[PDB]
Amino acid sequence: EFGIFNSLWFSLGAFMQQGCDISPRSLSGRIVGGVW
Amino acid sequence: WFFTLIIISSYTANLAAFLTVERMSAEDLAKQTEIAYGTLEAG
Repeated sequence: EFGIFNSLWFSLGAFMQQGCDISPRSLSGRIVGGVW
Repeated sequence: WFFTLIIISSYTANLAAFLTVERMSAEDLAKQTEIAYGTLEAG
């Protein structure tokens, strides 16, 4: 579900402390989410 | 979301300045005019 349009939405949502409708499940995705 | 992020930060920042500021003569009476000063008559 982490397509290019969804990934931009999650990254924007995370930066503004509003959360998102999806979260990463793989280790690689969670490492990116952690540092972002 | 961007409007919310700036406004909430502004409220917290201005409140911090508001709380910080309050935490921190005859010439003076003559220079100003907001306070009226008088004497006793025939004294």
